[PDB]
Amino acid sequence: RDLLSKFDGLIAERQKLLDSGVTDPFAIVMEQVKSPTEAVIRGKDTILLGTYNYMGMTFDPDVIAAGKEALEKFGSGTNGSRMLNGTFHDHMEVEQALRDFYGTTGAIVFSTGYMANLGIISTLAGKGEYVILDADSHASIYDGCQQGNAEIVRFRHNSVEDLDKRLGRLPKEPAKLVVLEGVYSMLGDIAPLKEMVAVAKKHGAMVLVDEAHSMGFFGPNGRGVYEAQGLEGQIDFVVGTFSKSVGTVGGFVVSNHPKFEAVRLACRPYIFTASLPPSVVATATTSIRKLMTAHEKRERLWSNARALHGGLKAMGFRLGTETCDSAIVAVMLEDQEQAAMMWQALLDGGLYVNMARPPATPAGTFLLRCSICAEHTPAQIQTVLGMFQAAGRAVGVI
Amino acid sequence: RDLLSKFDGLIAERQKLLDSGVTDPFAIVMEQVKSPTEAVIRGKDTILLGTYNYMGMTFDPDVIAAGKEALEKFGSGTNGSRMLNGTFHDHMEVEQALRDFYGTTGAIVFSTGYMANLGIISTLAGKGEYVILDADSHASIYDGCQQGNAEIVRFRHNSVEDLDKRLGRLPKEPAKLVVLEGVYSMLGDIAPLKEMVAVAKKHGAMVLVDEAHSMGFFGPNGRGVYEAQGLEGQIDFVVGTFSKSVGTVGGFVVSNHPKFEAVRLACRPYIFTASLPPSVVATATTSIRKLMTAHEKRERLWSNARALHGGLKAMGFRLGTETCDSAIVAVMLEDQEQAAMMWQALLDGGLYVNMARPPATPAGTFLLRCSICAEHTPAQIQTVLGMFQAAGRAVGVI
Ligand SMILES: Cc1ncc(COP(=O)(O)O)c(CN[C@@H](CO)C(=O)O)c1O
Ligand SMILES: Cc1ncc(COP(=O)(O)O)c(CN[C@@H](CO)C(=O)O)c1O
Repeated sequence: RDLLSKFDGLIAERQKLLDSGVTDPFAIVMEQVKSPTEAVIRGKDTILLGTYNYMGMTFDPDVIAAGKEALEKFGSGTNGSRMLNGTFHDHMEVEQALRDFYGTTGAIVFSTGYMANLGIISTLAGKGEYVILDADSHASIYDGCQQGNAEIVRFRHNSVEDLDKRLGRLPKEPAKLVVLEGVYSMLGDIAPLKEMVAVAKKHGAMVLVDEAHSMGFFGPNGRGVYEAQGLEGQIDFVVGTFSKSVGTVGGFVVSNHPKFEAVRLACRPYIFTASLPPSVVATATTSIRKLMTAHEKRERLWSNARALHGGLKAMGFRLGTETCDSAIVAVMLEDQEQAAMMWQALLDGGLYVNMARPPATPAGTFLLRCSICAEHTPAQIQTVLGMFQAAGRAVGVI
Repeated sequence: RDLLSKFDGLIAERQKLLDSGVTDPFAIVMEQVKSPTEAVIRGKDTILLGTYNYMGMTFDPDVIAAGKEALEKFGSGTNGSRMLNGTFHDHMEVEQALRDFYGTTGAIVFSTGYMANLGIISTLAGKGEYVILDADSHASIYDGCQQGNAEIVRFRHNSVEDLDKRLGRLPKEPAKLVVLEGVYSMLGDIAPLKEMVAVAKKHGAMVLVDEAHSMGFFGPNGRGVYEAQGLEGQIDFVVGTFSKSVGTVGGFVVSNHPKFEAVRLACRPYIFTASLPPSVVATATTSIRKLMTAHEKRERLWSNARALHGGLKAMGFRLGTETCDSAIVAVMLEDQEQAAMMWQALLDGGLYVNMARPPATPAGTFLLRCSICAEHTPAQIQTVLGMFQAAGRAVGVI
């Protein structure tokens, strides 16, 4: 045995999945991507319904032009830390775009969303302090807790009551960070932020909200679930990513706290990595600024989401949410075999959705996840519904 | 007090540095970048000698063309995990380029170099296993140790003897990972890998070598210090980055271990982050493949390094290394004031080098770090030497 012997179980599990005759759902290659909604997968034209490209920004002509210009003018990379040689014109641009987007004085960009959560959580809360998080928080939030030296307190999934009880049992004096998400990505349901934030404040805690799955399409300014629920000016830190609505890679944290900039002085995942390529921060800047006034896209996205959610529910699918509360629609299935057969029938028929990842999914839960795009046409949505009807009936789900 | 009160000391320290009248060395903005060797900083044309762009690939015409084409054909981002919707044509291309570059069957690309170290170390070595690392290892290697649940064993900087003693005191049965770097980035000196690897193997340990600061210009195939020292076929895992010789963002690990691919099934920093934008992996692919035969660049780089190292030593500067052993030249100074005055005089005279970062530098050590580029001309190197002579004499360093 050696260091890789520990993976023998996972290897056997993947082979067991493949023994069923399905395409490996975790090795899909997009050979060509024609648009935000169309790709070629396994030599077949396929509608994309599992890409989390909520506002279709990845093919926006202004976004693409900004990226090409940045490559030409500034080259392919910075090769350095933001603290040394890695801050170019476009890095200053992208941080100001975020300040303008969120109405904050502070904005710190990280090289990935994962690293923003890893770094902000492990840097803000130290030894003798507390991080209080939802039991089903994103992996990056859990990894930030592991990276730090704080006391970690999980509360039962989606319970305002359990947050309140768990917070209330902690000592009063030490500083505390409550970490919440606006939209939770497994089922696409929304957090009761208004109520949870009131509880956090009662107990003197600071609040961090991850708005990765809401940017550009929740709240009057598209700032997130917290804005939609009336919490403008009440959230200490908002963490987000460039890899959803914005359409590239990178992470960020925004805040009005007067000492917020000091995070750059301490945060290891900010300091000890190369800054993003000029093209990446240029595309992000342009996308973020367009997202401030992308009203037609926002309306199309929600229209499409309501149509898909309403249609699948009407057909008899069991969904992760009773009402259409985000741009994620989760279809719940009875076993791994049913999920596999459904996913394959959809793929073979020309539709890509996500199969739940075993590392992300609790045992005994089986689903497919759909993500709506502002650039889906009403026609594509009806085509998708017809494909779900055909596959669902053929597999015996409905 | 709140969660940011812990930064009050760091804030005061930065202000103390600024009280000296220097430009903030940790807030430099590259307003324009004309080439790998020239920028506009504070409205002034400046020679770049602190960018770690060893092979000048960031402005290579093939590299830039590949990036622009990828933006046009595939859009600005993938918006998803490699395990789901994030594997495009160009991700498969970049992993094959690495296999060809290193002569390995295995290659896993991560969204940053930092995340490659974080993930590979925390995933390979589990509870009851050991990670044995040099005391002065890169922050990302230390952070990977923190992220995992292994026993961490540091050995005294640059000691084959201490590695041997520390390893020998551990129980024989548990699996062990020895982590080394080829070139250490603080002083630009080289590790005695041949001897350290023989020690690791005597004790039955697996070896990971970080070749971030050697790719493309050490060894017959440019694979790194390990190749230069005759260790081809003896290193279990090689970790690297795209942010130095390659010229963009991203991380990687390569290996011939038959179970290596299984890392994709387990590694949280691989799974739970968006894959790199098409343009980024296209630029990396093109750069990596060009680096396989970039002999003129490699010769220019080493010629320039020897000229700079030899010239600064000749003038009376105290350097971090007695002989020119890498493309990093560290100039050692007596105190923070001397380092500050030197750095400012160089900047005002039209040269950018790095001031040592306080988070990276041990107390009582003060240096400036120069990084050579294959695209520096002999003329620029002599200009740089003249600037060091003028600044060094004016400040009293020489
Ligand atoms: C030996 C070594 N290994 C790994 C990394 C991380 O690579 P990344 O910067 O591409 O994430 C670095 C980064 N080094 C630079 C950032 O690019 C730094 O300021 O620390 C490194 O020096
Ligand atoms: C709520 C939340 N917060 C943070 C992140 C990390 O952002 P990044 O993917 O841009 O690093 C994700 C990533 N989510 C995707 C990868 O992009 C995943 O497969 O998990 C997220 O869902």
